[PDB]
Amino acid sequence: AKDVTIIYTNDLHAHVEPYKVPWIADGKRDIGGWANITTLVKQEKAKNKATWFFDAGDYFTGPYISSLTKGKAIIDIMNTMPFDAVTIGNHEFDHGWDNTLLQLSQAKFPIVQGNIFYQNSSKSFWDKPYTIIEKDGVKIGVIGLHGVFAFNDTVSAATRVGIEARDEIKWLQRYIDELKGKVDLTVALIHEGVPARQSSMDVRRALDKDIQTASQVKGLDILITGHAHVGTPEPIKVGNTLILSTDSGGIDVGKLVLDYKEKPHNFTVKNFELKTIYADEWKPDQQTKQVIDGWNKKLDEVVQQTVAQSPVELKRAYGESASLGNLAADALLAAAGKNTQLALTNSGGIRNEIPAGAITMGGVISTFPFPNELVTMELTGKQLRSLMEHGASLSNGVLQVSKGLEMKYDSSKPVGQRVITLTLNGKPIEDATVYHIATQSFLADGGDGFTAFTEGKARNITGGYYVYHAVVDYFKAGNTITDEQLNGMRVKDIK
Ligand SMILES: Nc1ccn([C@@H]2O[C@H](CO)[C@@H](O)[C@H]2O)c(=O)n1
Ligand SMILES: [Cl-]
Ligand SMILES: [Fe+3]
Ligand SMILES: [Mn+2]
Repeated sequence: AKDVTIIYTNDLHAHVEPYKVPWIADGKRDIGGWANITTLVKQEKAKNKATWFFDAGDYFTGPYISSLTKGKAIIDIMNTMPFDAVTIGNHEFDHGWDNTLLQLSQAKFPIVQGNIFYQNSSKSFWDKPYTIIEKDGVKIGVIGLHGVFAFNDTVSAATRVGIEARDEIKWLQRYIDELKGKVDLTVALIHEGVPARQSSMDVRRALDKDIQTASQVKGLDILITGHAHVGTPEPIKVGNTLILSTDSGGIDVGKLVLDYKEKPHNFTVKNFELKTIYADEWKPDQQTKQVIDGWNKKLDEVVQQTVAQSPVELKRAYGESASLGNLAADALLAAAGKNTQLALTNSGGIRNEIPAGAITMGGVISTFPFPNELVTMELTGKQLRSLMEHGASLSNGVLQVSKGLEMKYDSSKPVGQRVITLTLNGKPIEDATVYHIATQSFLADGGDGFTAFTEGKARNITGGYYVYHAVVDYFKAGNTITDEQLNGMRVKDIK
């Protein structure tokens, strides 16, 4: 018998330094930090030779250190961490697939990705579908895959032109088959399912896709999943497969210890822990911290600039309005100008709280990190209601809306029949009426399954002018945070 230890993360989302989470110790205790995670993994690797560290994608995008470097800083920091293999998540595409190739080429650790291809081609996007990593005489085959639904749902259209993910189940079984007689254990790092709830609290999230995947293939030992940000405090067992995940952002790190007795694909679980990382319990790895610090110094000049103030922490919600959604929608509306009647933006695009006090450029970027450009268009009331119904389905959260738009839905009704009321400036939205709206390019191209945006007429896109520019400009124009932004339930579940 040999201890075989697998440590894993997913959806780290550029949370390179320790930070507060409103629902952990009431936002009063720092969690995570990648230098802390480095210390954890280094200590485990020092204790047992047969120890692997894996990540299931979405290390890009969150705190400004990612967006402002197009993920370059993130690869540099990860190069100081002892990863044995990672896969590619949707967020690694956020600055375009050419940037994906460029940045990830700089990784000093293996990256596996076996089901993204050039459209109308058999050519693979990445060059390595799986790899074998041997430690202390034990060989682990590691496969990387992205779910097709998740890829189409969450990769911005503008960043995936000419590439696509293909049937993840077909490829998973193929790679399991190719590895079967070559390895002791087969692990898949799969980025798939429903996107994470983005909330300061609020919409049920689970790992149903991953259970389905495990039930559909034969011979997979371990399935480490990312995308949903739903941790597995105990492994989910499906046949002989164990499904593992974390709560994202380095809030916790999973550790699985197996008893392996030299019979390939046969093992028992010795111990499992999904451990919450409290910064005050860890010594940060000095090399990782040094690389983070160097990047912060480079970016400081730009990010430190004060752009606004708030009397209270600004929050987000996935199933209803919250202050950051109200603000962003009002900012898009202001930027579009007086011919525009309303603005809509997505809850999943709002990635962090903004603290009370002086608001800085860095804070705004961390909350609104995406290169999603301002778009104006004309939609009918029927098209608007369709978008509202898609929001109310909660598959991708509700749309956040500008002042004057009010929507009430009831989540206990069937999907597609949940909207109860929908008014603009007190008047019901009407099917045939044309409305002048503002949004951004992720939604305009049908992101998050909001298909009706693609039917908009009289479309105008402002190149290079992103949500965070709109927010900064809202304050530059002399607007402030209002009480109705802080407290207005413009979108509400009345269940
Ligand atoms: N360019 C982009 C790319 C992604 N997203 C948001 O990120 C969510 C997935 O984490 C997606 O569900 C979506 O809400 C975004 O707002 N803009
Ligand atoms: Cl999927
Ligand atoms: Fe994802
Ligand atoms: Mn993610």
